[PDB]
Amino acid sequence: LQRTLVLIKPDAFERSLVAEIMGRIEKKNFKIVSMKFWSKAPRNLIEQHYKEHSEQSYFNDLCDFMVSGPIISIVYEGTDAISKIRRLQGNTNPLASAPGTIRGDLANDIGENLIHASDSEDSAVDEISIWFP
Amino acid sequence: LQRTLVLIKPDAFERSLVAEIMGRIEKKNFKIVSMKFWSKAPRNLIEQHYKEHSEQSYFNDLCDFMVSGPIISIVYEGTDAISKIRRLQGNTNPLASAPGTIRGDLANDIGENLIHASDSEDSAVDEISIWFPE
Amino acid sequence: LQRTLVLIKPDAFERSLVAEIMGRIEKKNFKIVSMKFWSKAPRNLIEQHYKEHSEQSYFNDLCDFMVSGPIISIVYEGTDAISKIRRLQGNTNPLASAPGTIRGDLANDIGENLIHASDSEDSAVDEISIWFPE
Amino acid sequence: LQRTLVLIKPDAFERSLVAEIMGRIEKKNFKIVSMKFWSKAPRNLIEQHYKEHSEQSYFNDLCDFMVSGPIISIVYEGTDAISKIRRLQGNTNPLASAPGTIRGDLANDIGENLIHASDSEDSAVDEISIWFPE
Amino acid sequence: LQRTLVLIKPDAFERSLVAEIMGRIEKKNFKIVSMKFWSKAPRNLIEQHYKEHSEQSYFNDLCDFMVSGPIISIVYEGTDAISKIRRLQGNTNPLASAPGTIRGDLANDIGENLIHASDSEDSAVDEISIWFP
Amino acid sequence: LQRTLVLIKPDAFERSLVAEIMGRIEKKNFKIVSMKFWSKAPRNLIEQHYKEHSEQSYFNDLCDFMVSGPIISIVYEGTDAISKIRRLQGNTNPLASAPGTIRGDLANDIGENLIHASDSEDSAVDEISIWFP
Ligand SMILES: Nc1nc2c(ncn2[C@H]2C[C@H](O)[C@@H](COP(=O)(O)OP(=O)(O)O)O2)c(=O)[nH]1
Ligand SMILES: Nc1nc2c(ncn2[C@H]2C[C@H](O)[C@@H](COP(=O)(O)OP(=O)(O)O)O2)c(=O)[nH]1
Ligand SMILES: Nc1nc2c(ncn2[C@H]2C[C@H](O)[C@@H](COP(=O)(O)OP(=O)(O)O)O2)c(=O)[nH]1
Ligand SMILES: Nc1nc2c(ncn2[C@H]2C[C@H](O)[C@@H](COP(=O)(O)OP(=O)(O)O)O2)c(=O)[nH]1
Ligand SMILES: Nc1nc2c(ncn2[C@H]2C[C@H](O)[C@@H](COP(=O)(O)OP(=O)(O)O)O2)c(=O)[nH]1
Ligand SMILES: Nc1nc2c(ncn2[C@H]2C[C@H](O)[C@@H](COP(=O)(O)OP(=O)(O)O)O2)c(=O)[nH]1
Ligand SMILES: [Mg+2]
Ligand SMILES: [Mg+2]
Ligand SMILES: [Mg+2]
Ligand SMILES: [Mg+2]
Ligand SMILES: [Mg+2]
Ligand SMILES: [Mg+2]
Repeated sequence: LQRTLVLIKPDAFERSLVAEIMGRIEKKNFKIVSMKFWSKAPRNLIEQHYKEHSEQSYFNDLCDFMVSGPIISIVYEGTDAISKIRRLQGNTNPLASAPGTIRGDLANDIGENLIHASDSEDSAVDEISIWFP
Repeated sequence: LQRTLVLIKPDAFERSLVAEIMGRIEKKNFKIVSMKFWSKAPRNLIEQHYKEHSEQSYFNDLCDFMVSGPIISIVYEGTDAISKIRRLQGNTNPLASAPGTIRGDLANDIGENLIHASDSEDSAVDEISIWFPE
Repeated sequence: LQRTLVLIKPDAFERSLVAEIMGRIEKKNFKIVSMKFWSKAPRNLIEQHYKEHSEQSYFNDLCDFMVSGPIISIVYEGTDAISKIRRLQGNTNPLASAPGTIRGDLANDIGENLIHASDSEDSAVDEISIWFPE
Repeated sequence: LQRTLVLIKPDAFERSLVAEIMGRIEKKNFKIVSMKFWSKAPRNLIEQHYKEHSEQSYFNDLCDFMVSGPIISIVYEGTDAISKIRRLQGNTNPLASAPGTIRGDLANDIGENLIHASDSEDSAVDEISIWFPE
Repeated sequence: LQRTLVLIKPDAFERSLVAEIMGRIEKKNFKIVSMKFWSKAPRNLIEQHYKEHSEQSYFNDLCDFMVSGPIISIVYEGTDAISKIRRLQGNTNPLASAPGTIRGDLANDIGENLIHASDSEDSAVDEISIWFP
Repeated sequence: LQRTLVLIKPDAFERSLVAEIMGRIEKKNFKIVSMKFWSKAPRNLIEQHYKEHSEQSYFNDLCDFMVSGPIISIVYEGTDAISKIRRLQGNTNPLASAPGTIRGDLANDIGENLIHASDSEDSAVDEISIWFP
């Protein structure tokens, strides 16, 4: 049993895909244990969330996008939730994400990619602490 | 432009219908203004929400059901959102709710009926204040 | 609590709509009590099922259609299942069946109308005995 | 057997609902006879299509909206296709369109209402001649 | 042209996924040629069905689960039905089943995995004989 | 940004899958820039479209199938549309097409395979010129 942190990104709101994305996770039998709606996430939480990318060329654009609309932060619980939801999510690169995955079916950009999911036990604990202190 | 209060009820969680219900409202182009997840809503909140039903025979059973699992409280915004979301919701009674509505397609019980939606401007203001006192 | 008899008709098989129809009933929380698949139902069974239509002009065409492909006979159980599944089914006439109903969304003919559902407690008992004599 | 003229309106493209709408008609077993994609329909065509509305206050806004993005014009064929597709379409007014209909499920505005469908045999002939003069 | 034996497992009934599963197979153009509903399958048919697993640690739990609710046994027919429906089914292990497969999208447990499908020509003939003697 | 040529094949019309197929592409955020409905495509356009296959054993059957019902020709536009829509399409061979792809989920024959999509920049330009001269 694990908990993982998911963000529904602003593009999902723009494209009316919030329920589509949450529903794929729900259908896999993962349970919501915490959830918050952000009309606009604070810049600082975004920058901490993506702190590992702070020196990357895309950092400012990434942060700007992430505050360009609402987000939902969700903690999901289930056996091996971290790796399983990562598999549902699909590759960051739209040249690679597989049909059947969230990004494979729905995302068409490396940045506007609909969903964040924690990538490891340690990052899940960190991200949960950021969004649900 | 109106705001209405929606509750996703514990049966929606039990039956894995949360996204199905939220998706129906989303597809109609209503926007989420506020949203809160409750692992278990306090009974007092439920009693306030349903204060008008306090003398009904089902009142205690209703409150028990509403604290039996999680709830999501959502404020939706849109033109005439109150009446429109009520029409999407469907009638309380499973003998009446129309196919095409949330309850008509998905609910089979008068109590376990998946979704609350404010029924008037007055009650919306009241219910939003209960679930989102801030 | 009631039991009703449903037939998935040969047009549902031809149009690959079997799961679509069954899924609508499943999503409403009705439970399967008995189910039988018929590669081709015996004409006598069809004539008994529709005995009340024996003097109608369409009777032979109706029987021909019903043996033209497979049928699934299902007994569903639930509170007020008979009237509820009738409302999900929709009116026989394509000029009347409502969007949101099975026939309203999917059927375009008065005869090739995808689904049978018992219309009363009396007929349910009768039809269940025809399809599930055991 | 009838033919009716359907327009998929620019809001359907903006909201990525083209296939959703076309799919509802397809699932009802109507057949496409002719179809044209317009990156932007000429304003004159729109004015002719809606000539009966020329004195209405919304006429210019309606024409502006109709040229604001792509349109697909489709001729559908089927028994009583005109009235049937009108029932699937749903009422113009978001306070009235029924859950289960295209507009009832998906449209939230009196103007941005996703779909046109001919309302009579006379208007179908007229509209088909506008969009498919050949 | 082949026939294969599918079981819709009790978890599909519990989670109201019977039509979802049958529909994926139907949409692939496979045809039902036989079908039976079991309110509760006889223990002995289950034990014969899974006879190869009789000495495995999970055997008793597997059999208990399989009689814990209804099942549907279905014979499907189509060109290369056996391998094709196996591909639709997805890996037994939820760490491996691919998004887009039945188990990949819907199952979250190695045991409660929604669907059985014959794995070979010989096992299909055997399983069909068990469920449709 | 690229344009690619898609054909919705006659089997999609027969099986009422036109919107299902177009919808998968629409949900991936590709935009229609040209589209024509053919009640019956001219034999010569089909033979030119598939000119590379003219000496293959299946050529006549392929062409006969392609004129056996309506088709829709569509030009889709988007970043890397050619490879992305090819990935959505899935392998020609039903023993290989992956669940989650159009063919993987819906097609059950090597010939009756629902959809054509250009396989390269050069073939896209050629096919667009055939269907939209
Ligand atoms: N424009 C651009 N954005 C990028 C690139 N790599 C990552 N990003 C953005 C989008 C990602 O969702 C986010 C975090 O990157 P990540 O942890 O490697 O990706 P992921 O866990 O969201 O799949 O940063 C990139 O190469 N280009
Ligand atoms: N068991 C039972 N419960 C009832 C009955 N009427 C109402 N309830 C419960 C379920 C309703 O969702 C809740 C509030 O009643 P309401 O305001 O008349 O209905 P609604 O706005 O949820 O459609 O009380 C009733 O007659 N029997
Ligand atoms: N061609 C034709 N067939 C008809 C007509 N009325 C009924 N039928 C056929 C189709 C019906 O499913 C079947 C039984 O008629 P019913 O009991 O009045 O309708 P229903 O309970 O299936 O809605 O007989 C009719 O008017 N014309
Ligand atoms: N803003 C506005 N637009 C309107 C109103 N009534 C009609 N329209 C626009 C939207 C309609 O799709 C179009 C044609 O009107 P119609 O023939 O009465 O409606 P309909 O056949 O599209 O349902 O004109 C109206 O009252 N207000
Ligand atoms: N708990 C548990 N159950 C298992 C394990 N391996 C197999 N099973 C159960 C679930 C399988 O559906 C069933 C038959 O095993 P199988 O033939 O290797 O799997 P499959 O053909 O259902 O994918 O036995 C296992 O390793 N642990
Ligand atoms: N019967 C048969 N038909 C074939 C075979 N290979 C190709 N075809 C037909 C179906 C294909 O959609 C069409 C073009 O072949 P292709 O370019 O290798 O396939 P694809 O780009 O449609 O996946 O020719 C084949 O091996 N057998
Ligand atoms: Mg990451
Ligand atoms: Mg109320
Ligand atoms: Mg009747
Ligand atoms: Mg009109
Ligand atoms: Mg096996
Ligand atoms: Mg090719």
